[PDB]
Formats: sequence, C-alpha cells, structure tokens
Amino acid sequence: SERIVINVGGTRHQTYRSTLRTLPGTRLAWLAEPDAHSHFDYDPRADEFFFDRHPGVFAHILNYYRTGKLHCPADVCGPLYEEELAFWGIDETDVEPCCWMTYRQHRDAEEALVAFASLFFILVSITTFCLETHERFNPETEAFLTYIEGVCVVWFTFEFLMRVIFCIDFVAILPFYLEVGVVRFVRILRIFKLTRHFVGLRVLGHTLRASTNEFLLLIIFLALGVLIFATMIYYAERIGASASEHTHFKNIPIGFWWAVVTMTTLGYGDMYPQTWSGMLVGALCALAGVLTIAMPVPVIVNNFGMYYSLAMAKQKLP
Amino acid sequence: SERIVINVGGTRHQTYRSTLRTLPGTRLAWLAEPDAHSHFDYDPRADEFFFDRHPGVFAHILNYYRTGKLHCPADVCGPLYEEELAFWGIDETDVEPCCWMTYRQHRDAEEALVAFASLFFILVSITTFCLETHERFNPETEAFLTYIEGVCVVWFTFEFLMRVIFCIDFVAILPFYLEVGVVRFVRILRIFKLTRHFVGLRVLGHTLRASTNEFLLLIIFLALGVLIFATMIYYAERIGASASEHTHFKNIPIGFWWAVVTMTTLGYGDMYPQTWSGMLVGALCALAGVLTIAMPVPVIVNNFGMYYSLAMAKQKLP
Amino acid sequence: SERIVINVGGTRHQTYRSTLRTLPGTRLAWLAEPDAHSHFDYDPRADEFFFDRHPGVFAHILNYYRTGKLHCPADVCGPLYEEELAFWGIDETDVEPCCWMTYRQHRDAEEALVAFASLFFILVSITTFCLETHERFNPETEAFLTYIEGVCVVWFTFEFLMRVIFCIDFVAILPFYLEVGVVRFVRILRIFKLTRHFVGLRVLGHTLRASTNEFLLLIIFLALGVLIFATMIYYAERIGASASEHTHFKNIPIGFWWAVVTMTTLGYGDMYPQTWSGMLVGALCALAGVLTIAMPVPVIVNNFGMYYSLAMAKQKLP
Amino acid sequence: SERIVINVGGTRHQTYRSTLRTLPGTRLAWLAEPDAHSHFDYDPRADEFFFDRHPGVFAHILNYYRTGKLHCPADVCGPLYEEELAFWGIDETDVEPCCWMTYRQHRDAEEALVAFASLFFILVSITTFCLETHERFNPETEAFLTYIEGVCVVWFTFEFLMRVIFCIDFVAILPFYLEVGVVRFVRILRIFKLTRHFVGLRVLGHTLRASTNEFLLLIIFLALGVLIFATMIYYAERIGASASEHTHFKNIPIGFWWAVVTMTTLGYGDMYPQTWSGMLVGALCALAGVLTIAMPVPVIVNNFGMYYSLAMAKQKLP
Ligand SMILES: [K+]
Ligand SMILES: [K+]
Ligand SMILES: [K+]
Ligand SMILES: [K+]
Repeated sequence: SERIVINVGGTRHQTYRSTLRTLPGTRLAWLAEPDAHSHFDYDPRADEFFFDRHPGVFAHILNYYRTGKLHCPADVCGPLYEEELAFWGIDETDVEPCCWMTYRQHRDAEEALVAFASLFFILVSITTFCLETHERFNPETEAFLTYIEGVCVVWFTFEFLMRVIFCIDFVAILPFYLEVGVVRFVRILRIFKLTRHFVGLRVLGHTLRASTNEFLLLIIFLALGVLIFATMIYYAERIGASASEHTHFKNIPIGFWWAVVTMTTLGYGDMYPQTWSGMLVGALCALAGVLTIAMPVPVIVNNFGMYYSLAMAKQKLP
Repeated sequence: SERIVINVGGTRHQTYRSTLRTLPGTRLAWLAEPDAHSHFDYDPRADEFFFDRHPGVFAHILNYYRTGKLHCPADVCGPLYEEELAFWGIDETDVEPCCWMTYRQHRDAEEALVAFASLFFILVSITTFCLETHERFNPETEAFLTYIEGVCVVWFTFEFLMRVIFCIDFVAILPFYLEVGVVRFVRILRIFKLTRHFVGLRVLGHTLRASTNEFLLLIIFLALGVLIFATMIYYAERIGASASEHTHFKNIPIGFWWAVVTMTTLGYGDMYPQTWSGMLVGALCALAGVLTIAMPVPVIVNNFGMYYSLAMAKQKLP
Repeated sequence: SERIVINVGGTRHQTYRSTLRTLPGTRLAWLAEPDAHSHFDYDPRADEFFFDRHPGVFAHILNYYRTGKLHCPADVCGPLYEEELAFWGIDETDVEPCCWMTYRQHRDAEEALVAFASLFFILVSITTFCLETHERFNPETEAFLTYIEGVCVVWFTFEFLMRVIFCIDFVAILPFYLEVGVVRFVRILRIFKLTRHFVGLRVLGHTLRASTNEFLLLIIFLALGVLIFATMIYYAERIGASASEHTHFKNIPIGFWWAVVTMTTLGYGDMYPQTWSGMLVGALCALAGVLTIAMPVPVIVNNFGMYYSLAMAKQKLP
Repeated sequence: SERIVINVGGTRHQTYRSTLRTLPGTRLAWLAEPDAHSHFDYDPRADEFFFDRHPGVFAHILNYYRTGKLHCPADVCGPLYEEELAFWGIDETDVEPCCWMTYRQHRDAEEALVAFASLFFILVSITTFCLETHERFNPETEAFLTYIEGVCVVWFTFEFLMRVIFCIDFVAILPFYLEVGVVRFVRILRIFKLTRHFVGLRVLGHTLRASTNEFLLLIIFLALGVLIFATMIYYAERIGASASEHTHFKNIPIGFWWAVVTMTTLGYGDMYPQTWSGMLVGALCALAGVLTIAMPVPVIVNNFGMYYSLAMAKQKLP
C-alpha cells in the first residue's frame, strides 16, 4: 500500500508499489524492492527516483502497469515511442490492435526500403525492334534495319565484356547471346537497366513487394465477380430467346471478357446486353466492379504515398 | 467557494466543490460532501485525494464538470478514453457529436468483426458447368462432360454424408439433391465454401454488413439521377425532329440504359446523343454521375480500410 | 521585469507582466495592473491567481501573448478551443491560416446544416408518364393510361386542397393545375416531395450548397480544357489531309463533344482520332481530363463525408 | 553528474549538464558552465533558470539533447515548432525523416504560393475563331465574320497601345500584330488574360509548378506500360493466326494507341483484342493502367487540396 514517486525529467509521477510489481521483468519492477536505493538515482530527502527522459510519454508507459494494456500516443511518432519502450524494458509486441498499425508504419516503411553511351543504343535497339513489325519496312525485310541491329550488338559487347569474367544481367542481357545463336520480346527489358537509377521506379518496386497480399485480394475479388456476372448475363440474355442468334453471349466463357471490360468501366462496346434482363444485370455489374476494384486499391496506393514521401524526404536532406 | 485538490497520478488538479456537484451521480461528485475523508485515499497533511490513474486524460474529464460538455482527446485512442470514462462514472453517450465518431470507430469496427480433396472437384465441377454452354461440345450434347458430372457428384456425397446426420449447407449444397431430380446456376456458389478461410473475403462480408445504409444511399442517388437524365435526354433529342426516326432515344424507358452507362463513365457507345441539345444533356449526365457515385463510395471504402487493417494486424500478433 | 503566476486548474504558469500587456483588451491584460488583487481570485500566500479552466489549452493561449501569434492545438477539437478563447477574451479571427480551417471545420459543418397514400400515386403517375412515350401504347394514344391519369389527378386534390386555404408546393404542384388547363416534365419532380424525409438527400442538398465555389472551379476547368483540346485536335487532324473527308473533326465546335467525352474517360467511340498527331493530342486529352476533374472533386467529396458523418452521429444519439 | 533545472514557462524540467553539452553550439549549452548565472534569469533561491516560452514543446526540444534525435510534435503545427527551434538555437534540418514532411508542409505551401470592355471582345474573337471552321459559313469564306474580326482588332489596340510605350503581353498579344501582316491558334489563349484574377486558376498554376516531379513520374510510368503492353498484345494476337489480316494489331506502333486508350479506362472500341490470348493481355492492361495512374495522381491531388485550402483561408480572413 506504500507509494513511490518517479521524477521523470522533472515531472513527478506517483503510484503504488503494487502497480509496479504487475510486470515483473521490466526496469520499473526493479524499484519496488526494499533495496532499489542502492541501484538507481535516489534523492533521499525528496524520497524519489530521478530518470532523465521524456516526461510526456511516460504516462503512457505507466498506464500499462496501471490498467492492463499498452497503447501508443498520437502526439509522438513511432520512432520516439519505440525508443522509450526500449529504454524501459517493455516488449513492443504488447501494443494493442488499436495502435499497432500507426505505431509501426514508419518502421514497416523503413525496412531498408558512359550512361549516355548506353542509353542511346538502348533506345536505338528499341526503335529498330518496333519498326521491323511495321509493314512499311517489309516489301520480306530490309537491310538498314539489320545494319542498325549489327551496330547495337557490336556495342552491347563493349559494355557486356565488362560483366562476367571482368567482374537483371543474366535474365535481361541474354538476347545479346541469342542474336547470332523471345528472340527479341526480351529486347525491350533493357529499358529497365537505365531507369533503375530513378528514385520513383525503385519506390514502385518496393511498393509492388510490400503489397503482395493486397494484390492477391484484388485478383480474387475480380475472379469471383467475373465468374458470377459472366454466368448471370448468360441466363439473363437467354430469356430474350435452336441457338443464340440474337445475343453476343453465346456461352459463359465469352462472358468473362464482357464482365472484365465492364467491371473496370472501360466499355469497348463490342459486347453489350440487348434485353432488359441483361441490361439490369449489366447495370449491376458496372457498380459491383467499381466497388470491388475500389476497395483494395486505396490500401495499395497508401503504401506508395508513404514510401514515396519517405524516399523523397531522404533525397532532399544532406 | 471552498477548493479541492485531486492528485491524479502525481498531477495536482484544483477545482471548487461547486464544480464537482454539477454531475451528481459520478465518482467525483462523492468527494464534495463532508465525509469523503473516510471514503477515499486522503492525504491529511497535503489535504488532497490520490487517484492512481492517467493524469493526462483527467483534464478532459474534469472539463465536463467545468464547462458543461464532454469531448474526446485526440492524443489518446478510443479504448483508453473509454476505459477511463468507465473508471470515473461517466455515461459514454454524453460525448458531443464533434468527437463521437472518432471516439467510437474502433469499437464500431471491433464487433467481433481434405480441403485439397474438396477444392479439386469444386474446380472440376465449375469448369464442366462452363463448358456445356460452349457450342464446341454441342454437335446435341456430349458424354464425357456427363461422366465428369457423375464423378463430381459421386464425390460430393463423401463430404456431404458427413454433415446432417453425422452432425451455407442447405442453401449451397442443394444441387447435390437437384441433379438427379437454378438447376446449376447454384452450382457456382460452392466456390464460396472453400474461400471462407480467406481473411480478405470475411472482411469484405463484414463491410457489406456494416454499410447497408451507404448502399441504400448510393442506389437511391443512382435511381434519381437515372430517371432525371433519362427524361431529360428524350425531350432534348426530340427538338432535332409521326415518329422519331433519327435518334436512339425513342422512349424514356430505353434511356435508363443510356443514363446508367453514362453516369458510370462506362460508355459502350450503342446509345449516344446526336443533336447539340442532346450533347449538352449528356455532358451534364457524365459529370453528374461522377459526383453522385463519388460521394458515398468513399464512405463505403473507409470501412474496408479500417476493418481490413484491423483483421490483418490481428493476424500478425501472437 | 516583475513576474506573475497564473494557477490554471492546478497547473502553474509563469510569465512577466510585460508579456501580459501585449494584448490590452483581454482578461489577462487586466491582471498586469497593481489593483487586480481585489478583482480576481488571488492567493496571498502563493502570490498567485486561480482560474478554474482546462490547464492544458491555456499554454496555447499564453503563447499568443508570448510570441505574437495564435494557433490551434491539434489534441483538442474545435468547439473546446472555441469555448476557451471565448472565456479568455480572444477574438477568434486572429487564428493563423495554418490552423484556421481545422479550427472551424465543425462549426462550418454545423450551421444548422397518409405518406403511403401519397407515395403510391406518385409512383403511379411517374410510370404512366414514362409509358405514354413507349411506342407500344401508341398504335395514336391509348385510354387506360388516360384513366390512370384521371385517378391520380383526382387524388392529388385530397393532398393539395390541404395546403393553400387550409394552410415545393407551388413550384412542384403546378402540374395539378396544368393537367386540365413541361405539362409533365415537372410531373417527375414530385418524387422529391416524398424523399425530403431522407437523411441522405438532405445532406446532399447541404453539400451542394456549401460547395458552390468548388463547382464553379470544376466547370471553369472543364470549359478551358474542352476549348483548348477541341481546337488542338482540329489542327492535329488537319495535317493528315477543299474539305476534310477523312476525319470526324470537321470543325472546332464538333470537337467540344469529343473533348468532353474523352476528358471524363467515358469514350463512346463515335469520334476518335485517326492520324498519329491526333492520337498524340488525344493521349494528352485523356490524362489532362483525368487530372482536371480529379483536383476539385475531392474537395467536394470531403464536404459530404463531413456532413454525412455529423448527420448520422446525430441520428444515433438520443 | 550535477543536475540543473530549467523553469520553462512555469514547468520545471530537470536534466544533467552532461546532457546539455551534447550539442555545444546552442543556447542550452550556454548554461552548463559555471558562469551562466550572470547571463540569464537565475532564481538563486530555487537554483533555477527561467525562460518565458511554451512549456509544452520544450520536452521535444530537450529530447534532442537526451536521446540523440530531433522529432516534431503532432499536437502543434509546423510554424509554432519552427519558431521554438529558432528561439532555442536548433538547426531545423536535423528533423528526422519520420517528421520532416509533416513539419514542412505549411512552409512548402506558403512559398508566396474596363475589364468588361475587354472580356466582351475576347469572347467575340473566340467565337469568330470557332465559326470560320464550321462549314456553314463556307459556301469560300464570308464577310460579316471578317468585319467582326476587324472590329475586335481595332479595339485590341485601345488596350494594347496602353502597355508597351505607355508602360503574357508578348507571348499572348502577338496575334494583334499578325492579323493584318498559329495565326489564331494563339488567339484562344487570350482567355487566360481575363481569368488570371481567378483564385482557383492561380492555385492550379501553383500546383502545376510545385509538382513537376510527380508529373515526370506519371509520364514515365505510362510510357513504360504503353511500350510493354503494346509489345505483348502484338505477340498475343499473333498466335490466333502470309500476313496479319484478322486483328487490329498489325504492328507494334499501332498498339501504343490501344494501350493508352485502355490503361486510362477510356475504351473507344476502335481497337480491341479478338483472340483469347489477347483478351488475357487486355484484362491485364486495364488493371495495370488503373494502378499505374492511381499511384502518383493522389500525390498531385493532395498538393492542390493543401494550396487551395490555404488560398481560401487567406481570402476569408481580414
Ligand atoms: K472510365
Ligand atoms: K468506353
Ligand atoms: K470508359
Ligand atoms: K466505347
């Protein structure tokens, strides 16, 4: 029933010993015993214990011993609070689910998370790749395109004989091999090499890796919706009435196309309902797709907002 | 006019008895009278009352007795504050409407709110269900699909004779009864059986149940807009001039289709305005639909953000 | 240089008189002079002044006298701070622009801001209005529709001779007069009569009135974009080459339609670019419209979020 | 080992000198040595140092000396904390990246960031510019259009002989020069002359200049996606099978159009996939474009929200 005072950074908190012995493995629980005087900073005329720390966030630490639970203040950031919990001996996993997400956001985002003589020929190779398909240079190929191919491969050797014995490379600079030896479908990926110096694409790559669950969620939502609406639209268009000679929806498989074009509010118009039942089903499909897509995408977009703001805050400071 | 001190967790608050008497049914109101000395923790040389609670959130409780009204601090969470209101005797419905929603959101969101031998045949049944509609296996039916149905039903008994006398089951395993006797429109819903173990679909189901009013709102908005613009576009296209043989909008009913395809920014293109008045009306319809849809949808999406974040944080703590 | 202590709700603040005399018309400025001893609550053993108010929010009031400026705390709500500024004598217009909007949000949102025997015939009237346009009951008109018109007009008197001498009535029940004597374009609007009891449409009406500037903004943005892109697409499609017999864009006016259908991501497809220059212009138009629309619409949507949350928090407390 | 008390605005903080000498060039560091008594306000009966500043935000300043790092409180605004760091001698670039953006937002947004006798003829010129393109006034030109042109030019001098010798002027009023001597493609831009007094367009211009990086990001994302998906759709549509006479995608360049019309959810429908491989690729393209666009656009939209709210808070205070 005795009472003990903690003079934290000037601010005097009072409590009972009983409250301190509630979590026995921590630093505070080491003051409740009848010797703590010879183990701490003990003012023996004010009868108190001095600790040189933030007096503001201590009352949220003491609350753990007082009530039963550990929350996070909303007037300090994650790192400040975690530094204080680290000082006091509190396991940072007892944070209640109301406060865990905001408490961890910054750490979850931290997570460790001749160039012009290359870019020119990369762009050259991309363009020549694109124009061999155009039926302007296929009278049936032509030959200046093969010469420009020659030049880009003759340079790809100068910056690739610097790689393996002179030591994105084995999985993207294979066409250099296969040219004399997907043949060019891979050639575009070299654009990634020169743009890995961009602070925005690396933040993108980190976001597409910290959000693999919210991608599975979106894919499963879309698959469920597409199946449901594809099968509804078939039976809805069937009551308009052998065969189906009056409707774009001749089977359920061809309805997956319609459903995915509709749920995204794209709407080409090659497939659309033509009976009133179908029009009702399609009115439903449009809104259902809007909501289905709109639920997990904000979760994926906040991740980018956070990581981008952090990676650009770093790129502005010395 | 006498004054009283409350030493809450070290921090000394002062008031007059008069202020305390303002809410007479609470714990504080029991200190104003001349016997609390022998009913509480009373230091009779500092003349004060010790209470072993968070000293930070008390000044928002005392404010109730001081001014007239009860607000919620924005530096603590909902659960911490509600625990202390519970300690002090305050009815948590006196929270003013400025602070009520932010105070309750976490509690409103809490609300408690052989597998490989089954999934295989579920997928098998789904695909065979999709493929008898395709006019490739209808030279008019075929027979290997009928045997595939046979084997899936011969398995559906091994997981269904386990349920009702061996005791979504009656409303989704009826086709098992129905095949030998909607005939298979219901067959797809078995997909939900194996996917009720997904933490994302259960969060979805909880959000479509905590947001039944914001769905009514959206549907009513859309119906109002669709009717208004459908009747506007008819009269707008009529001044372009026995009949109207120059316009997609031959009646007002056929215009509900146009209006809903337009207000969603889908735009198939089977129906579009062709006179200048019609184009003005359609320009209005597009933006009106954008805003109409965009007002309640963010309310519905915040619910998912909250519930999903909570259910995923729970899946990460021990 | 003398110093004075203000004991607000237990918490002792210290300052110099010099700081107090900085705003001379307020309550604090009345303590600096050498007679306040007999005009307030003055402990003449602590040499201090007691005030029975929130001790936390006072340090943001004192800051005004200390530095020069008035800000709003982010750990209390608008109304609490407003009541304290009202108590201390501070003109609530001195709030710096960093804190003004967050300070006023709740007050800007407050701003004070037989049924089945009516709804039935309203719905009946709406339908019969919709189906005289359909060329199924126009072999030209028909007669059961005229009888249904008769019966709803015979009822509209029983709820309209209840209004003017027995005393949305004048500007919605003109068709009553106008039937026997726009004739029905207005007949639709009676739907609003029965839906004025809806908590969602009233919040809509309040939001469509508290955001009349953010509507002018959107309209002006769209007008500028439509004009610029309509004139750009004409000249862009003209280099594809006595007339223009190869392009949807024969003049600049007809391009306003294209531009508004494109900037909304609707895309019917009746007009699209067909030369490479046009495709570049259209690629620009799509994204420019996306961004133009997406800038003011979130401002308009937050207003609805706020007003709806308030109107539903009110409908949940007694 | 000695301890020192700082009495900031009433609130007494304690620390050791050891902590104070951690940052040796600041104001606090000037108290650690044994002469500061004669350089500050030193009560030699409580042995303490009085400073007349906000006692609340000091504990976040003192934390810098205590732990190692500088954070920003979330209960005060940017400018308040900035003024306090300025008072105490702290370099405001030591703010850790968790708190830097929230600290700077208001300053990043501050950054200093006859009318009817003109507007009439501006609108007149715009209209005239629009209708000589229309093939109703081209029997091929006409002459009342040239007379209206003449009148608006012979007014253009009364506001343009007032500007350069009586001294957006050279780069918008060159058409006046070139009329008698792009001839009018520039003629539309005069609309900006009269609308540069609009509070919304100036805020628009400020966000379009404070967000030039998030535009580069969007453009690069879109270019990457367009190239990748245009290459994929060609090869995907090729396996549907002496030429390509069955598909809209005859070469890779013409697929850039498809990809940009699809990634924006516009979907004209002049180009769409027709084989199942193509349909899979297009299903991917739609969602990929949605996400690609939706990542940086919210960053661009928050800037407008902030700058507009600030410019309207300024336009409402005296
Ligand atoms: K769209
Ligand atoms: K479309
Ligand atoms: K569309
Ligand atoms: K379309």
